[PDB]
Amino acid sequence: MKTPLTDAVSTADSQGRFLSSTEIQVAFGRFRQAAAGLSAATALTSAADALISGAAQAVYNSFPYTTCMQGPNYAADQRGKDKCARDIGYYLRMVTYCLIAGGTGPMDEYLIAGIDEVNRTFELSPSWYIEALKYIKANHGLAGDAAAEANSYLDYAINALS
Amino acid sequence: MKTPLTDAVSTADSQGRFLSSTEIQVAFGRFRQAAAGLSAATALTSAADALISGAAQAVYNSFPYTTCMQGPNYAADQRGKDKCARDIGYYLRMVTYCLIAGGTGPMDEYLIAGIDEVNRTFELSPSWYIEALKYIKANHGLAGDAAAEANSYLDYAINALS
Amino acid sequence: MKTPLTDAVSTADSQGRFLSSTEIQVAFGRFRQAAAGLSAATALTSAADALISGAAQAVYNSFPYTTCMQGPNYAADQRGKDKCARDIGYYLRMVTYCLIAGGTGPMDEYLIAGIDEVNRTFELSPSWYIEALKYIKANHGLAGDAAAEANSYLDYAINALS
Amino acid sequence: MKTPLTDAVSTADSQGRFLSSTEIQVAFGRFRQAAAGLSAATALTSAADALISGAAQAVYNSFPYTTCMQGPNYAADQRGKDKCARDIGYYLRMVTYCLIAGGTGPMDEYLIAGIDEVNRTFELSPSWYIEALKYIKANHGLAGDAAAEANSYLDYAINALS
Amino acid sequence: MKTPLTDAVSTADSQGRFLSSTEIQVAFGRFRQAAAGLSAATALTSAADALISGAAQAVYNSFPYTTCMQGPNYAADQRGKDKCARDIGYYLRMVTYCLIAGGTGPMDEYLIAGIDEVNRTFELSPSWYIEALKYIKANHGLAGDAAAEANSYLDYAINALS
Amino acid sequence: MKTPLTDAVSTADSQGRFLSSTEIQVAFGRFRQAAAGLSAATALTSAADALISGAAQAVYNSFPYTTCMQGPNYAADQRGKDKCARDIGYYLRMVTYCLIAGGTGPMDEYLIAGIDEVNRTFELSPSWYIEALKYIKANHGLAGDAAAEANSYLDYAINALS
Amino acid sequence: MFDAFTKVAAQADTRGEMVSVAQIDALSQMVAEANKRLDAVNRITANASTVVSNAARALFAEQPQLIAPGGNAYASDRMAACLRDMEIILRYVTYAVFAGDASALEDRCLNGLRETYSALGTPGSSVAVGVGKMKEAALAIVNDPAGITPGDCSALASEIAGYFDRAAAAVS
Amino acid sequence: MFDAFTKVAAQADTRGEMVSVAQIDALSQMVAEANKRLDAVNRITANASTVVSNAARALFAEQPQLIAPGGNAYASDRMAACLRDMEIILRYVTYAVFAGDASALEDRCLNGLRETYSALGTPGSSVAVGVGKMKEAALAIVNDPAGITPGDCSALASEIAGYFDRAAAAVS
Amino acid sequence: MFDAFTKVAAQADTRGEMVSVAQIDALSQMVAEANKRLDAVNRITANASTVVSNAARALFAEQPQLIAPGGNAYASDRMAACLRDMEIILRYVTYAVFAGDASALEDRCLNGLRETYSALGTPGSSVAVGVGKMKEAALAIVNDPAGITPGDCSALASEIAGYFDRAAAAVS
Amino acid sequence: MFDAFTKVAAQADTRGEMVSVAQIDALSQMVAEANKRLDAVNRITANASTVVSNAARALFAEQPQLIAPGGNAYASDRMAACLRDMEIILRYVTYAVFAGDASALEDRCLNGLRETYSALGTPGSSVAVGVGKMKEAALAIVNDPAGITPGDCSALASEIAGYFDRAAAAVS
Amino acid sequence: MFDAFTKVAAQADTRGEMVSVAQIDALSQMVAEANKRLDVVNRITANASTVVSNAARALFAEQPQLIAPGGNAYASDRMAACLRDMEIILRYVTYAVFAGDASALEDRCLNGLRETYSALGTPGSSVAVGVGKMKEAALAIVNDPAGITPGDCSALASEIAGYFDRAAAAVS
Amino acid sequence: MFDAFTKVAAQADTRGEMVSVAQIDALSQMVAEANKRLDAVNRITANASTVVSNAARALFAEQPQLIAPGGNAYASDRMAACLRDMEIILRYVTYAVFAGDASALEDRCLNGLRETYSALGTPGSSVAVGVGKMKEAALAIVNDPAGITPGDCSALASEIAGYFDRAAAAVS
Ligand SMILES: *[C@H](C)[C@H]1/C(=C/c2[nH]c(/C=C3N=C(/C=C4\NC(=O)C(CC)=C4C)C(C)=C\3CCC(=O)O)c(CCC(=O)O)c2C)NC(=O)[C@@H]1C
Repeated sequence: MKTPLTDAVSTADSQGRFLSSTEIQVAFGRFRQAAAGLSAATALTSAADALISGAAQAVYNSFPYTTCMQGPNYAADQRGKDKCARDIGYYLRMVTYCLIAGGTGPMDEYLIAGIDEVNRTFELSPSWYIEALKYIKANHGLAGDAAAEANSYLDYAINALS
Repeated sequence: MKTPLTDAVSTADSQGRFLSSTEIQVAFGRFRQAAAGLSAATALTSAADALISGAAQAVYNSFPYTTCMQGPNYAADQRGKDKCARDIGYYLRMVTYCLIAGGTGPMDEYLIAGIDEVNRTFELSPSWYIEALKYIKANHGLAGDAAAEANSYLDYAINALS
Repeated sequence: MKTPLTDAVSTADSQGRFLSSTEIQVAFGRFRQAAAGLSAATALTSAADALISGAAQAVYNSFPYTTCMQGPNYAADQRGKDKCARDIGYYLRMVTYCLIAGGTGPMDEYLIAGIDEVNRTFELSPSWYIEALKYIKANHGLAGDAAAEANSYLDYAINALS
Repeated sequence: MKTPLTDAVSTADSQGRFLSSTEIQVAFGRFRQAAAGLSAATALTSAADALISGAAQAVYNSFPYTTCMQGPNYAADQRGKDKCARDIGYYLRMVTYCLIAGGTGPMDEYLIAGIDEVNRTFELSPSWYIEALKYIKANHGLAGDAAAEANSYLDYAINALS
Repeated sequence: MKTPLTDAVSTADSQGRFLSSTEIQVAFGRFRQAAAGLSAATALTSAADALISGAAQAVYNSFPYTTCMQGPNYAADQRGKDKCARDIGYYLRMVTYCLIAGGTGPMDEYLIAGIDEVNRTFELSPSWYIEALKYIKANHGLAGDAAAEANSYLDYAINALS
Repeated sequence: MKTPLTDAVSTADSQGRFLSSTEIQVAFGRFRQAAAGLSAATALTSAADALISGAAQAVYNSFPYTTCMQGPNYAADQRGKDKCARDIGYYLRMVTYCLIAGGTGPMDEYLIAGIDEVNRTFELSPSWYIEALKYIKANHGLAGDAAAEANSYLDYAINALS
Repeated sequence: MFDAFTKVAAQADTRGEMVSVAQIDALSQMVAEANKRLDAVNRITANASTVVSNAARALFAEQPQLIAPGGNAYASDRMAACLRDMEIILRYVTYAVFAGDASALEDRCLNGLRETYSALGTPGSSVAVGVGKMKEAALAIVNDPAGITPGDCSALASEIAGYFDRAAAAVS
Repeated sequence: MFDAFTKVAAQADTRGEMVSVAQIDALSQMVAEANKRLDAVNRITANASTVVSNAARALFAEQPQLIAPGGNAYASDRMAACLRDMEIILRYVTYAVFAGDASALEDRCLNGLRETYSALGTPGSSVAVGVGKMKEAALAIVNDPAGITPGDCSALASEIAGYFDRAAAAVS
Repeated sequence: MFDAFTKVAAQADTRGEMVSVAQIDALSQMVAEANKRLDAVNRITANASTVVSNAARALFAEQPQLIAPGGNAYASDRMAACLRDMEIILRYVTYAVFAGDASALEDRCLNGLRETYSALGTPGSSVAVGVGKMKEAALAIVNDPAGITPGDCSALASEIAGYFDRAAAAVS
Repeated sequence: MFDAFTKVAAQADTRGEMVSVAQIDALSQMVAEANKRLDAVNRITANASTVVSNAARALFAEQPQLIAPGGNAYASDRMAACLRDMEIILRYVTYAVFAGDASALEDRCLNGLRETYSALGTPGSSVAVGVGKMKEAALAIVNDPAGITPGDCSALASEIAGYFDRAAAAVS
Repeated sequence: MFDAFTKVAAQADTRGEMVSVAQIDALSQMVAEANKRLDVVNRITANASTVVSNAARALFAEQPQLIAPGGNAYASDRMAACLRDMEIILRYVTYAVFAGDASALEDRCLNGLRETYSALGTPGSSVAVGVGKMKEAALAIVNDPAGITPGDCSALASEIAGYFDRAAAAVS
Repeated sequence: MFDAFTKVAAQADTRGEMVSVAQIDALSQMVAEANKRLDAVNRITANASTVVSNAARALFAEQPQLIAPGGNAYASDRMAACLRDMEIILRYVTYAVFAGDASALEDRCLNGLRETYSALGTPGSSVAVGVGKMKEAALAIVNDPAGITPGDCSALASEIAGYFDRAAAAVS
C-alpha cells in the first residue's frame, strides 16, 4: 500500500531488520510534506462539487458524442450523467486520499488495479477520464507544494490511463 | 547498500515502477538530514586522532590484560597496539561514511558483513570494540542532529557486535 | 500457435509420446474443415477492397466524431483515414490466415497479443474496431460452413476487444 | 485421460481460454470417427469368447512350455489357464473401451500404467501377451475404418509391451 | 556410486563439513571387510570360465525353449549362445567389482541402471538371468564372509531383475 | 542427527533403497568402535567432578580477569562461578554422549547449533571454553582408541568454537 | 474429468463389463447430434463477453448494494474479480456442453466454491442471480433460428440449462 | 498493513467519504508530534540488544525451569531460537510505533503465534513475561530526560506500552 | 530418528544426566550381538522381492474381492501401488531392525498411514494381513539354520516380530 | 513450430500479403491427400518399437566396436540412452510427417544435436547409420500394399525419406 | 548501485581514506540543488507516457520500415514490446537522475542490451533514435519556465542529457 | 568421484577386464595401512582451524598488500571469504586423503578455480602461498610422534603433500 511509512516498514521487515536512520529519514520526509498534503486535501474537499461538475462538463465538451449516443456506456440519459459524475467523484476522492497518505497507495488499491478490465468490459474510454483529470489540474487553484503534490497524483492517474 | 536514495530506487525498480511522490519524500528526508550529517562527518574527521587514541586507551583501561598477554590477538607489543588503532580507525571511518551517505550501508558492507567470522577466527573480543565505540560516543562532542545521528551509527555498530 | 495440427503435436510432445489415434482424429477434423476454410479465405480475399472500405465507412458512420476530431488517434485527415483502413485491412487479413490455418493462432500471435497496450497507448477505441468487424460479418456474403467458421474468427476478435 | 474431447478441454483449460474453432475441429474428428469406432466395439464384443480362447490357445502354441512348467506364473494347471484367459480378456475389453472413447485413455489408465511392475513382479512374459494381441488382429474380422482403428490399439498395447 | 568411502565423503560434502569420527568409522568398516572382499574377488576370477559355462548351461536346462526358438532374443544359434555367456559374464564381472569396491556401486552403474529397458526392448527374460545368478550362488564355493558378501551382490542382482 | 547408524539409514531412505552391504559395513565399523567408545564414556563419567573443577580452574588461570570483572558474563561471584562449571559440565556430558552414539550428533544437536548466537548475545568468549576443552584433553587420562576418539570430539568442539 | 464416452467406459470398468449394445446405441445417437452440440458451444462462446457484461449490468442495477461503496463489488480490484468469476463460470459451463458431461464443471470450478465465497463474504446468492441471467441469455442465443439449419435443439437446450443450474446451486 | 494515515483512508473508503475536517485535524496533530515518535523509535532501536539480553537474563533467573535440562530454552538451538523471538517481538513493536498503527505487528508477527507456541510446547506465558520485561526497559529508555529537548511524551509512552501489551496478550 | 544408542542419549539429556553404568552395559550387550542383527537385515533384504511377491500372492488368493474388477487392487496402477506399499513397509521394517529402534518406521512410514488408507478407501485390515504374511516369511528366513554359525537369535526374532506387528497395528 | 499451413501464413505475413490463389491451391491439394499422410503416421507409429529395435540390432552387428566394453553403447546406462535416441529421432520424424513441415524436428530435436554428440564422444556417423536403417524399415512399412486402399504414395514417401535424411545429416 | 554520495564513499574506501573537505563541499553543493533535481524527476515522470508515445509515433513516421509487415515493430506482440522498451529506458533514466549517478542505468538496464538486441534482430540504431527523441521532449519539459520558481537548471539539464546519451550509445 | 578402489574398477571396466592379481594386491596393501591413512585424516581435521588461521596470519604478515585498504583481503566480507577459501581447500584435501584419490578435490574444488580467481582479481599466486603454508603445518601435524603407535608414514605423507601441491598448482 505504497506510502512513505508503510514502504519503509516493509523493506525493513523484508530484510528482517530494525528500522535504521534511513527509515527515520523517510519518516522525516513524509512528516515534512504532510503539512502541504493535508492542506491540499481540505482544499480539494471543499471545492468538491464545483470540481466534479466542472470536470464532468469539460468531458462532455471535449467529447460531445457522450451525451447523445444511446446505450449504457454513455451519458445521454440522467442514469449515465450520474455514473459519470460518480466516477469523477471517485477519482477526486482518491486524490485526496493520496494527499493524506503521502503516496499513491490508496489510488493504487481502490481504483487503478483492475481499471483496464472495467473500462474494456463496460466500454468506457480512458480519454474521457484523462480529460476530467486535466480539468481538475487547471481548476483546483492550489499554490506551491500543495499544488505540485496534488498535480503529481492527477498526472499519475493520467499515466495509468494513457 | 542501504541509503535513503538507493533504497528508494531499489524498491521502485523491484516493483517495475517510476518513482512517485513517496520516493520524492524519501529524498526530501535525505537532503534535509544531509546538512547535519555532512557537518558531523567534518567534525569527526578533524577530531580523528584524539578520538582514536582516546578510544584505544579506553579499551586498554577497561581491559588491562590486552596490553600484557603474549600472542597475536592482543596488544602487548607495538604490532598489536597498531592493529588495534587501525581497527578503531576503521570503525570511526565507517561512521563518517554512514553520516555522509545518510545510512548504515557503507558500514554494512565494508565492516559488518563478515565481522563475526573475523573475530571468531582471530580471537578478538567484541567487548573491546564496544568499549571503543562507547568512548567515541562520550567524546565526539557533537550537538543537536549531528549528535543524534552519529550516535545512531555508533550504537548500531554496538548492536552488531553484541 | 494454436491450430489443430500444432496443438496436437504439442501435447503429444509435452507428454513425450508418439501420436496416437486421438491426434489422428484431430487431423481428420482439421483436414475435413479445411475444404470450407480454404474456400472462405479465397472468397474474403477477392472481396478484400469492398469489405475494407465498407467497414471503414461503417465505423465513420457509427462514430462520426472520428472524422472531425483533430489529432493523431483520429481520422479527420487522410493520414488517419489511411491508418484506419490499414488496421481494418490487418483484421481481415488475420481472419483469412485463421481460415487457412484452421485456428486462431495467427491472429493470436500477429494481432491479439499486445493489442490492449497499443490501443491504450495510442488512444484508439476498441468500440471502433468492433464495428468494423460487425460489418465484415454482415457483408462477407459467405454460406454454410465457410460462413459459420469465418464468423467464429470475427466474433473472437470482438471478444478479445470488448 | 487421453481422448479427443478431454484432451481438447484440457489444453484450453490449461491456457485459461474458452474453446475455439480448433477444439471444435477436434470434436468433429472424434464424432466422425465414432461411427466406425462404436461399430467395431459392438463387433468385438460379440466375438469376445471366440477371440479370447483363440488367443489363449495361440499363446499356448507359440510357447508350449507355459502349459507344462510348474509354478504360479504359468498355465499348467486350470488356475493359471484361467488367469491367462482373464488377462487376455482384460486386454480385449480395454480395446473396446478405446474404440468407444476414441483414444488410448482407458487402456493407459486401467492397464498400461504399472504393467511393467506387475509383469516383473509376477514373472509374466510380455512376449506371451504380444502373441495374444497379434492373434486378435489376425482374427477380429473387421473391415475398413473399424479395422484400421482397432488395430492401432492392438498395436499400441504391443508397443507398450515390447 | 554407492561404496562406503564415496558415500561417506558424499554426505560430508553435501552438509559442507569436514569428516568426523562417524565417517572414520565407515572407513574402518570398509577396510575390515576388504580382506574378505578382495579374496572372494580373486577366487571368483579364477573360477570365471567354469562359473560362466556352468551358469549358461543351467539356464538352458531350466529353460530348454531358449535353445530352440528361432529369432534373435534366444540361443538356438551360436550367435545367441555367445550373447548369453557374454551377459552372464557381465553379471559375474560386476559381482567381482562390487566385492572390490565394497558396495553395489559398480553394478548399479554399469549394469543395473537401464537394464529394465534393455530386457523389454530386446525381449530377454529376467527369469533366465535370475537362474544364472542362482547357479553362481550354489557353485562359487566360497566360505565365511567372502560367501556372505558375494551372495549379498548375487541376491541384489536377483532383486533388481525380479 | 549424525551417527553411523542413523546416517546409514538416512542415505538409504533418501535414495529409496533397502540397506546393502555398504550400510552393513557402516554398522560393522560402528559396532567395532563401540567397545572403546562405551568404555571411554564410563571413564569420563567417573572422573566427571575432577575434570570439571580442573577445567574451570584452568580457565580462571588462563584468564584471570574472568574472576574479577563485575557483571553477569563473568565469574567474579558464585552465581557466575556456577554458570561456568555448569557450562563446562555440558561440554563434558555431550562428549560422553558422542562417544556413546559414535558420532558428533548429540553435541551438534544439543550444544553446537546456536552456540554462536548464545556467546555473542551473552558476551561469553569462545576462548574461555577452548581452554576448558584443552584441559579435559590433557587430563582425561584415557589410552588407546578411547583416547583417540574422545579427543576427536573435544577437538571438534574446539573447531566449532574457534 | 469425463466426457460423455469416458463417463460410460469408467462405470463399465468398475463392473468389469463391455459396454452393452443398448449403451453403445445411446452414444451413437449422441454422436448423430454432434453438430448441434458444437453449434451450442460456438454460439455461447462467440457471444461470451456480451453474455457476461449484460448479465453483470442487469445484476448491479437489480442489486445496487453490490456496488455501493462498502459492497462486495465496490473497488476496481473487486469489480474486476467479479466480472472474472462470471466469465469463468461461463467458460466452465461451455466446457461441460462440449464434452457432454458435468465433471469439468463440477471438479475444476464448482467444487469448494461455496466455501470460497463464504470465507470472503461474497454473496453467493447474488452470484447465482448473475449465473441465472447468463443462462437465459445463453439459451436465447442457442435457440435463435437466424442463420442456422432449422431443427430441434430442445434436448440439448435442456442439458445446457442443467449445467447453468448446477453452477447456480453450487455457490449460493 | 496500515500506518496511521492509511488506516484512516481505509475506513473512509468503505464509506465512500472524504476524511472529515475533524479527522484531518487528528492526523495533523499526530504530524506535529512526529519528532517524539521518531525519538521513541530511535531510542528503542539504538538499545535493542541490551533490551533483549537483559530481559532474557531476568526471565531465566526468575524461571530456572526454562533453562534446566529438559526445559524449553535448554540446548543451544532452542536458547538461540528463544532470544531470536524476543528480538523479533521487539522489532515488530518498533515498526508499530513508527507507523503509528498496530497492524504490522498484528498481521506479520502476533497472528497465529499462540497456536505456533502451543504446537511446539513453548510456554507462551513465559514469553509474555519476557515481552513484559522488555516493555519496562523500553519505556524507561524512551522516558529518560538526559540529552533530549524536554517535553511531554506521555501519550506516546501510552501508545508504546499498548503495542507491547498486545504482544504479551497474543502469545500466552 | 533414533538408533538404539541415540534413543538412550535423548532420554539421558532431557534429565541432564550421563548414561548410568547399567544403561552402558545394556548397550554394550546389544553391541556384542551386532553380528546377528546384521545377518537379520541382510537375510530379510537379500530376499525382499520373494517376501513381498509371495505375501501379495497369498493375500489375493485369500481375498479375491481385492483384485476382482471394482476392488482396491484392480487396475495395473493400483496393483502396482499395492505391491509398492508391501515393499515400502518391509523396507522400513528392516531399517528399524538395523538401527535397533522403531522410530524410522514410526515417523517416516506408519504415522498418518491409517488416515491415508481411510481417505483412499484402501482396506487397511487387508494391508495388515499382507504385513502379517511378510512377517512369517521374514522370520522363517532369519531363523533358517543353513549356512550360518549356530546360535540363539530368539531375542532378535522377538524384536523383528515387534516391528512387523506395529506396522500391522498402525494401518488397519 | 509450423505446420504446412502455418508455414505459408508465416511467409505471407512478413510480406503483408494474403496467400495467393496459387498457394491456397497448393495447400488444398495437400488436404486432398490427408488420408495417406495419416496412414503414413499411423503405420510408422504402430511399428515404432520394431522399427527401432531392429535398426539398433542391425547397427550393433554391423559395428561391434559400439558395444564392446569401452565403446559408447557399452554399459546398460549407455545402451538404454542409445535406444532412447533412436526412438526420439523416430518420434520427431513422425511429428514432421504429421504436420507436413520439418520445423518440429529441426527446432526441438536436430538443432545442437551434432554438438551434443561431439561433447559426449557419441559417434554421430553411427547414429546416422541407425537413422538410415530406420528410414528403410519405415518406408517399407508405409509402402506395404496389404490391408489398405490401393493408391500412389510415392510423393509422401519422398517427403518421409526427406525428414529421415536430414536427421541423418544433422548428427554425423 | 551507487547514488551520488555512495559513489564517493566507495572510492574513498578503496583508498582507506575519509572523504576530503573538498569532496564533502562538492556533495554539500549537490545537496543545495536537491530541489531542482527532484523537480526534474517529477517532471519527466509526471509526463512519462506522453514522452514515450510521442517519441514512438515520431520514430515510426520517420522509419516506416519498422512497422511495415516484416519489420521489427510489426505484430502487436512486437509493437507492445517496443513501447515497453522505450518506457523502460526512460524509467531507468529517471532513476539515474534521482540518484545522481549513472549506475542504476548502466547495471540494470544498458548492460548487455546491445547484445540482446543483436540476437533478436532489433535494430539498435533505431532504438537510439527513439531514446534521442525522448531526450529532447524530456529536456524541454524540465526546462519549461511555467509554474516553477525561476532559476538556473542548466548543469542538471546537462547531467540528464548525459544519461539519455549513454542509453542511446549503449544500444546502437 | 572415485576412491582408491573405485578408480581401479573404473579403468578395468573400460577394458572389460577383471582386476588383475597384481592390482588386487596393490589395493590389499592399501587396506593394510588403512589405520595410518585414517589417523592422517583425523589429525589434520582435528586441527583445521589452527592450520587455517595460522597460515592465514603468516600469509598476511608476509604480504601486507593483501590487507592494505584496497587489497583483495580488505573489507570484512573479503577477509571472511578468503579464510573461507583456505578452509575449503583444506577440507577437500582431507576428502582426497580419506578416499585415497584426487578426484573429490579435482572435480569439486580445483577445476575452474583458476578462472574464478582471475575474474574476481584474487591473486591466485597468493592463494598458493597460503595453501603451501597449510601444507607444512598439516604435514608437521601428521608426522608428530607424540601419542601414536610408532611407524612409517612416509609414503602417506608423500601422498598428502601431493594433494596440497595440486591445489597450489590449480590456482596460481
Ligand atoms: C602416521 C600418520 C603416524 C602413525 C600412525 C599409526 N597409527 C597406527 C595404529 C592405529 N591407528 C588407529 C587410528 C584411529 N583409531 C581410532 O579410534 C580413530 C578414530 C576413531 C582413529 C583415526 C588405530 C585404531 C590403530 C590400531 C592400533 C593402535 O592404536 O596403534 C599405526 C600402526 C599401523 C597400523 O596400520 O595400524 C601407525 C604406524 N605412526 C607414526 O609413527 C606416525 C606419526
